[PDB]
Amino acid sequence: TMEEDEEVLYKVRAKLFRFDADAKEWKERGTGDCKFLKNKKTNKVRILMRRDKTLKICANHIIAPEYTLKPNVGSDRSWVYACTADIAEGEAEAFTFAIRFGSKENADKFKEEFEKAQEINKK
Amino acid sequence: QVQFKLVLVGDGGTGKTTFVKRHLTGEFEKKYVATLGVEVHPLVFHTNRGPIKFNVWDTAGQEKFGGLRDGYYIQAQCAIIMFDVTSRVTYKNVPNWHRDLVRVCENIPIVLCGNKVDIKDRKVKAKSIVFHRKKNLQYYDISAKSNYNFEKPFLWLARKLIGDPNLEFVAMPAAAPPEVVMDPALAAQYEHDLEVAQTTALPDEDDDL
Amino acid sequence: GAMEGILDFSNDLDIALLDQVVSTFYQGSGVQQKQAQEILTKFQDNPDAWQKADQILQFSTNPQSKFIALSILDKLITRKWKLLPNDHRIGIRNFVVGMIISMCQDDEVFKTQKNLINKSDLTLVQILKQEWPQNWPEFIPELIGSSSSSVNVCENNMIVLKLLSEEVFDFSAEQMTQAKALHLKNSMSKEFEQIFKLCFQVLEQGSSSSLIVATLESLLRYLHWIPYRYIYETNILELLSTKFMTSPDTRAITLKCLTEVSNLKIPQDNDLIKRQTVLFFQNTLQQIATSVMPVTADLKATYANANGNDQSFLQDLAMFLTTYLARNRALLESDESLRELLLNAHQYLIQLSKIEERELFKTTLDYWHNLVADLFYEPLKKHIYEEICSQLRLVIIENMVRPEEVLVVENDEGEIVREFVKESDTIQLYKSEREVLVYLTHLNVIDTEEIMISKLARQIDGSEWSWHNINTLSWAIGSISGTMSEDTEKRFVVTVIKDLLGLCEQKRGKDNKAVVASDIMYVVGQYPRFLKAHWNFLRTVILKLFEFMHETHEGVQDMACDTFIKIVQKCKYHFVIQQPRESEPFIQTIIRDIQKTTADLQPQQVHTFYKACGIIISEERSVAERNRLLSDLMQLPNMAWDTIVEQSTANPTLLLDSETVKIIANIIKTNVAVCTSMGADFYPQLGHIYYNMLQLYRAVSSMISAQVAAEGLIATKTPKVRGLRTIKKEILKLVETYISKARNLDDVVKVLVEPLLNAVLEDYMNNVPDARDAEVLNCMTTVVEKVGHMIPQGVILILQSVFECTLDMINKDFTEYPEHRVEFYKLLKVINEKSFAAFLELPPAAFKLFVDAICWAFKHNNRDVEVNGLQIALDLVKNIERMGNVPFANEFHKNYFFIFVSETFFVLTDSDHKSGFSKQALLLMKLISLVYDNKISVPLYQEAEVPQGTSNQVYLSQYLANMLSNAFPHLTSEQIASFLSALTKQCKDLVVFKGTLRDFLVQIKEVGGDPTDYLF
Ligand SMILES: Nc1nc2c(ncn2[C@@H]2O[C@H](COP(=O)(O)OP(=O)(O)OP(=O)(O)O)[C@@H](O)[C@H]2O)c(=O)[nH]1
Ligand SMILES: [Cl-]
Ligand SMILES: [Cl-]
Ligand SMILES: [Cl-]
Ligand SMILES: [Cl-]
Ligand SMILES: [Mg+2]
Ligand SMILES: [Mg+2]
Repeated sequence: TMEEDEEVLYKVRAKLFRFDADAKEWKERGTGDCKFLKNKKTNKVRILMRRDKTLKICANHIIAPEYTLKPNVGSDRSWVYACTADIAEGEAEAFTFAIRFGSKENADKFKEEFEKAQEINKK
Repeated sequence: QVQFKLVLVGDGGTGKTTFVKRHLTGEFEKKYVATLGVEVHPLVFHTNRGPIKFNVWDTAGQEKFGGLRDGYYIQAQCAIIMFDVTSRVTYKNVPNWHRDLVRVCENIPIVLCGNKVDIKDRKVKAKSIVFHRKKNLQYYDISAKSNYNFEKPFLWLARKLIGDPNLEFVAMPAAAPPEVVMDPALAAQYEHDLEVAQTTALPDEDDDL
Repeated sequence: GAMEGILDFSNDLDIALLDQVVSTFYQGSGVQQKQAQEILTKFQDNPDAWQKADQILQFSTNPQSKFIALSILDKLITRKWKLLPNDHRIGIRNFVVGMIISMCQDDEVFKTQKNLINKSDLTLVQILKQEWPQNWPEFIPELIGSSSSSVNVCENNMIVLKLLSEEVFDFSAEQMTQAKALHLKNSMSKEFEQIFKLCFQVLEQGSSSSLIVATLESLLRYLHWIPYRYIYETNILELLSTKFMTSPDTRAITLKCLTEVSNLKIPQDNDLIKRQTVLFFQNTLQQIATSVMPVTADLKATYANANGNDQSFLQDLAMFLTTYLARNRALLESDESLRELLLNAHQYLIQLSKIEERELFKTTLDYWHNLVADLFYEPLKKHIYEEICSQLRLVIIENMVRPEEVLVVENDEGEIVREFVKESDTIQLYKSEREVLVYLTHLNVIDTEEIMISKLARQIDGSEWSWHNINTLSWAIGSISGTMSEDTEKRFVVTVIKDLLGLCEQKRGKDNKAVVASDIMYVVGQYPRFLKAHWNFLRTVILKLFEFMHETHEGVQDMACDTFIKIVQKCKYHFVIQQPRESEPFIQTIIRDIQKTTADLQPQQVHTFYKACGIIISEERSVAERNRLLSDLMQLPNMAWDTIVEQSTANPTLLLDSETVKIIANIIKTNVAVCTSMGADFYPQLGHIYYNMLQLYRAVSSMISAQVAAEGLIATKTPKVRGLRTIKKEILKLVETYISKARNLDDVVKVLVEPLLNAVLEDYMNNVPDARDAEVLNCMTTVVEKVGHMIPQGVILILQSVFECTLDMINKDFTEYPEHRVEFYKLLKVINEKSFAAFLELPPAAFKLFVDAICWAFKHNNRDVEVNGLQIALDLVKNIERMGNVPFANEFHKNYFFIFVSETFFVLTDSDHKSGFSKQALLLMKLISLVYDNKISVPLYQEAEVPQGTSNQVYLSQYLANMLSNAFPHLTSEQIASFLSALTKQCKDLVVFKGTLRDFLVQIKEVGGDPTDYLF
């Protein structure tokens, strides 16, 4: 699994989308638990999200300081951002992600933890 | 690694391609674009007996788009027969799909799947589905939309193809991912699409999640 | 690429190139495989590819090339065979027959290319379906003769007979005309004695060869249809029931043979045939016990291990025992010497019902239902199965699955969460177990109770405490409600809940408490008879449900509100009266602390709470008490409401606060919830808010349009506009809810409807499409349905506002605005049934769009739309005919009769709308019957096209003969004539009419269909 040298800073149930820029539509990537893992050797924090039942990785990237969470016009319980290097699906790729939660509270809680994780990755 | 050919058959519109695409990419395609002939798709699952690969042959259900028809079944090692619980006719032709299928594949594991069980107005109700009992098919209600039982057809086939009844899906290990820098030469391309992504609404905004 | 070369028929076909394309396709991958795919598809659908098939079969090195060559032939034989000259017909037969013999005589080819032999055999049978017996009388005799000269040939002939039986008896109903299937069935029946004898000889002179299995496989097919004498008056039952059970590779097919045997057509007044039916069962059970496993064996574990074919075999055994015993067990219940056989068979089923596999369990449970219903109605039988039923109770109780009421559930990690989805298959499994358990309790209520109380004892002291065991036990206890006496039930229930209350206080953690709470709530909800007679326990129950409404775990509070509703719809009387030893009717104590007890519920839980309160209040039938109980219940909603509308009508831009819009919606949703349970009785509360509510609708409307105009179409996706549209949809739903349940319909017409139509119709018609709510159509459907007969002009106004502009949204594809699409045809249906006069007030141009709108609904494959579309068409034809000989009806027929006839013909025949076949046929039959009963009083044809004296019958058959000839150019004129003749003669008999239509659907898929088929 590669998650025993790692602390879980934050867990929340969430659904993750990628923007298909040629079709102009959001497409689901996975539904499951989104985890903030902080490696105990490097103190680097990644997002790691697995689908329910298949446990397949649908998100695997460092929470980079540069990233910015931006709202999506249709939703108050979602964030959008551009990720430069995700490895959930083979070799690293760029993606525009959207992640949506069950609640406006969880979305805002994610946002604060997300930027707490950015502070950590700076240091 | 070892791989098995899987044929997926059933009437047009029953959700075969939706089901495959949900397993390939995680997405839920809402439009109906009838497939023409067959489209072949690798799909790998991680088990406690190593990785198992299915070469999924996703066939066409519409007769005009049928392509090579039973030609697609040759040397299939397993199969999924798909019908739609909101459409009685697609359950009525399940014995026709099974007929063509087993004339070419005499002794393979086969799942019967009644899809779309998430729709409230269900027409083929769970008492009427009995065709699998005498043909030794495994049967599952599924919903590619709600993902209800959506992994069980593959987990059942994996158990019978490997010959281990205790086979379970397991968490694939997650490599430590990199730290890549952004570049301003390709950014104004991505930041138009970042902008368009913010102004394109997310589907299904009344869902629980 | 080089691979495209095979599609150029200018040259000789390169066989090596084909085989590589084929190899690329099957064994390759990626885009080469995908390129190869489309090349072989084009190759295969080329109309002259069949001419190459002789060449490929000779010189190809590739089995699957040859398979594909046969597929091309296959499609030639099944569709255009009869136009070939006979030079090519007999030639194709000759090289198909020769290829089969050639492959059978080479033993390594017979061993290795089973797929390709099987496909050749199927291709031969497609030749038989068109030539035999009339142009091949010799086939069955020669086949029989050829069998004795070679064993590979003998075995292959069993495969050909097996497939031929299948195509003629098992799959002919859909794919042949009635007359051709009747012709091929008679032909096999006359030649079967020659066939059965060859099959009988093979089985006696041979043990467990692959020739034996192939013969048994063909026998399984013959058993679907052959006369009983071939099974009972030969020795074949003894062979099947003893010899072919010992060998494990004939055992599976024999067991399927004997299952079909346990279903033949058999005389019931013949004790020798009865003796044979007993004996083959006794022989089979004998062979299983000594060769496979004994009665004591743990089939649960055998099935779990999944060695070899053990799973398939246990399934086939379960199917054998339940088929045989459901029909023949009474042959075993009288004779004392067959009692051991009877119970050993059922003992095997008891062991089968322990297998942990749901579909197998459903198979045995259906048999157990069949058995225990019989024991409950049939005299003097239940004592035979006393021990069987006693173990059957244990099995069912220990494998109860979760009922729909129970919302908490264990997940993969092993914590208790609220359930995400409704599991419809397990809901059905629960009811099936309930029905069997209910019967088993009646057969011995003392045993059932003893099992259950002693299981509960071992949950309290912990010696087998588990989530699984407390659940299954609780669910079984709930499912047997009503099976006990009122006295036994009272002792039983008091015990069970006092003990369950014990467990809940004892165990630690919110997971254990959530489990025991869901069990308590399931039990109490299932025993209202007990709750009604014991107000002490009812009120502790209700108060305990109020405690569960304060739990952190959201699954537990949801179930408390649903259990409260479930108890209250059966016990409402005991809340509305004042009980002895109390201050008040309990309802007013409930309404009193309604804010405190609902404090930690989320909004839709509280709305359920108010709906339960509404159920109670409606039991009170004095108008004064109920009107004020209602007023007291709605005090929090009305309080909040009054402060919101005083603010909004003073300053119309205070509403934009998104927390105000959620306040407004939950207020209206509380009214919807309460009106759902009170119906007509809701009317006083509705009036208190109605005019202000319609003003807030118009106010919210302006803001929606203002924001679309300011921000664009995307504004309909924002949270702010979605929230304000929620307010409109909840307002419509409240009004739709009241009107559907209303008693006083003049108050509806005099008070409700005119303010409603003014508030919603113009706003719908004048919004842009993405801003119109389909809920408006839904609301109008209820208005027309209930009061339409009292408001003709309002129905006109409804038509004009919504009809054309919504038709414009849904009439360019089948996909966009899917819920508008459905509510629109619902609305046209009810207008056309209850207020057809409104369509008469449409201008001719709008009546044409109406007719266009109907035929549009035919072509959908969204079955909500087409059944209403076909229904409207049938109802419109009914409406026109009641008018009689008047100008509007005669004009309708001249303008639309043939549009309706051809549009339903098109969807009958295009192979894309087969789910509406029955209503299509009914509509078409009604249309044809009008002409043949002379119910159209003017000529349908325009004048100077046919002589003036000619009838509509005569012109109708010309019109249809011409319309069919151009749409189906490959039909002969005689085919079309005979079809229309039969079609018009049968136009009062729906079932025969439909058979003629299906016969036609067969013939249009082929060339040269026999016209005399339509005299069947
Ligand atoms: N509600 C619901 N809709 C579904 C479900 N699965 C599929 N659909 C829809 O049904 C349609 C099925 O389309 P496909 O999946 O392309 O159908 P198909 O079986 O591949 O059709 P052919 O390729 O013609 O054989 C799509 O619109 C899906 O969005 C489901 O579980 N629930
Ligand atoms: Cl082959
Ligand atoms: Cl005989
Ligand atoms: Cl009552
Ligand atoms: Cl003719
Ligand atoms: Mg498809
Ligand atoms: Mg690194």
